[PDB]
Amino acid sequence: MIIVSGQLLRPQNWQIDQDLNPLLKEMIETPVQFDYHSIAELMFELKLRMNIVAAAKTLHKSGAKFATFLKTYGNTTYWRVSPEGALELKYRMPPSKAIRDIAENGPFYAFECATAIVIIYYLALIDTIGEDKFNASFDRIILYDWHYEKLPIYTETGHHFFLGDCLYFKNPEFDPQKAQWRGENVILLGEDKYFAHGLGILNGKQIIDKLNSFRKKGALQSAYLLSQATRLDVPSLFRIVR
Amino acid sequence: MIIVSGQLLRPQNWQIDQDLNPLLKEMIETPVQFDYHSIAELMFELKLRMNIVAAAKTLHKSGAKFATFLKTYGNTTYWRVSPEGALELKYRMPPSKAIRDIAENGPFYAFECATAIVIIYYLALIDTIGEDKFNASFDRIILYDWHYEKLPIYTETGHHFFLGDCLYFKNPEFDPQKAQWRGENVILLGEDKYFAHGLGILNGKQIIDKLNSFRKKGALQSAYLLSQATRLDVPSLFRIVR
Ligand SMILES: [Zn+2]
Repeated sequence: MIIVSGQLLRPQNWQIDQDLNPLLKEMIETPVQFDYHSIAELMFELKLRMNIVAAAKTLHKSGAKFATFLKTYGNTTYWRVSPEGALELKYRMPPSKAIRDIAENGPFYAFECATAIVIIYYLALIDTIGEDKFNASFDRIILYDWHYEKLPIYTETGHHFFLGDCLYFKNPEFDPQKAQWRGENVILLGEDKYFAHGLGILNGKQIIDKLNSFRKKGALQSAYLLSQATRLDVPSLFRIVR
Repeated sequence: MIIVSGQLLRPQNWQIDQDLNPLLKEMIETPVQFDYHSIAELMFELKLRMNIVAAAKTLHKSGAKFATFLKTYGNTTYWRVSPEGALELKYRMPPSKAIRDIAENGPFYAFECATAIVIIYYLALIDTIGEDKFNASFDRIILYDWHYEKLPIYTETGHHFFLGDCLYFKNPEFDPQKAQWRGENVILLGEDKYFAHGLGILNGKQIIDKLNSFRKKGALQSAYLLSQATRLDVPSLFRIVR
């Protein structure tokens, strides 16, 4: 359910990009309320969301590898690794160029799943607003777990998902001796289609089977898709960027 | 105006902390709309907002000082300082205790205004959800500018402000040779009463006059209060407690 200013946007035709139509159909037909001050905001969400999907695929194909925090590394041209495994942007290096380098020189990098989701958000935003505005607004950067610089991010409870969402497969009786499998952060790329850093581009059955192979002795509870989604707040981004 | 699950809340008696009565009345009487899924959720916001105020006051009195990023330092028991000026929680230090140390050992710290706001949000959260939930959720921490570990923070346009809001006095024609005076991030403690890391607890005139003293030659644009507020997203957070 899309609302602009105050008008319910019914199927009212538009000269917009094809790869945006599937998402827009979802957003119009769902009972979920999407409120925007203007059409420009709506279009920003559509492009931003599909750029999240495209960025996930870019990262997937980059050659960037999975590593635990203590085994994290990155291109020293742009990033310093802290003792704890944080990727610190080096003094006065331009954020856009440093973050794009993850996509362009993937083999020089390895990091965790959460850090990968944040990288993806930044790449998508860069694709959406351009290097200059990104660099003006998100001017200091450390990539580490769920750290983000200024991004307005929220998590809501419920069953309705949209392209570009960040979802989570939980593994409740995971093997305590292998905490790396307590669950999996993913980008929703398409229907039953997910990017999961370290696993690849997979469907839900595959992700669930994988987690279930790393449970404790006697575990009966299967891994499952949590009913929640993690999302960028588009109206707030308009304040933060333009 | 407060609405829970679809029902307006007018004066209805309640057995709640007196400290919360003012803010609640203010939130019922305002034309802005606060929506919740439960009474618990509303109570969480009241406590969180009042703990933001208390946390600002605590940082004010702690002895922690203002410093630039390149001059930022912290208690090396818990924090390392990156070359760029990020305070990084050391490997396996308990997050709640390390963050609380900023209040209990203030003279061992100095950091800038955005970092100060984020610290205040963590301190307030610890007081609102408790150490166990905090450490479970916010298990890795780097304090640096507007970096957040998982915090759901948004900025909205408007001119109705409430206790605990984070506001911004902009100095549009700041002296370029004194870039720290581009503006001041503040927490609203009461009517025309603000905490400003580095200035203390000031009224709006005092902040503006101070900013105005650091402008370019002949500037005719006064520093002024922006019509926006930065806020923690309660339903995103409240997920943690229930
Ligand atoms: Zn050390």
